[PDB]
Amino acid sequence: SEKKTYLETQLDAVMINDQPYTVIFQRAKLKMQDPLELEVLKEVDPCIVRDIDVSEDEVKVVIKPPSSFLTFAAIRKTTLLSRIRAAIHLVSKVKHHSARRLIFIVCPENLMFNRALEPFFLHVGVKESLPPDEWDDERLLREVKATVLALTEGEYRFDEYLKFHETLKCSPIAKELWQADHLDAVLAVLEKWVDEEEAKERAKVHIPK
Ligand SMILES: [Cl-]
Ligand code: NA
Repeated sequence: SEKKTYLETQLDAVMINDQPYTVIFQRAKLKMQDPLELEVLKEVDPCIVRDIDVSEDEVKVVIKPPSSFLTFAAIRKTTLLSRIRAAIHLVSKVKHHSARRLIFIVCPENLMFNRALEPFFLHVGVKESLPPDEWDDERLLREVKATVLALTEGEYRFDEYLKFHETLKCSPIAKELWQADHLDAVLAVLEKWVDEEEAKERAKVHIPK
C-alpha cells in the first residue's frame, strides 16, 4: 500500500502533503525541550520559507520553496556533465557541520535546485531537538554517495544504492565513489569524473580533422 519513504523512516514522521511540503512529528517522541529551539529553522536559507507550528502534541513544518525551483527528478533529465556538477555542489554544501545546530539529511526527496543547479534542502534537523537530531558522519557519507549515484550514474534508485550497493551492478567510477573514505575523497573522485566527462562533451563540437 503506502510505504514510508527514507525521509519518513529516518525522521519517524509523516509527509502529509507535498504541495506544500509538510512534515508532522509527534512531540512526545522528540528530544526538543523548549519549542524556541526550532526558531533556527526560520534561518536556514533565504530562498525557502519554513513555517513551524508547535502544538501540544505535534510539531508541524510547512516548507515552501520558490515556485521555479527544480526537483531532483528534473535534474536527473539533464546532461551527465550537468548532473556531476550538481553533485559536486551537493558534496561541497554538506562537507562541513553547521555551527548553528542545523543537521542535514541527504536524499532525493529532500532536495530541490535553483536556476544555477545549486542544491537546497527541504527538511533540516536541529541538534538535540528535531530529527535528524545528532551528527552521524558515516550515515551522511552513505546518504551522499547514494544520492550522488542516483543523480549521476542513475542506474538504480537512491534506496537501492544506499541499502544494496554491495549486491548490485557496480560500475568503475561508482566503485571509486563507494570506496571513498570521507566527503573530501568523494569530492576528489567526482572531480576526476567531471574532467573526463567535460573532455567528452567538448569533442562533440569539433570535427576531426
Ligand atoms: Cl571546446
Ligand atoms: Na564525528
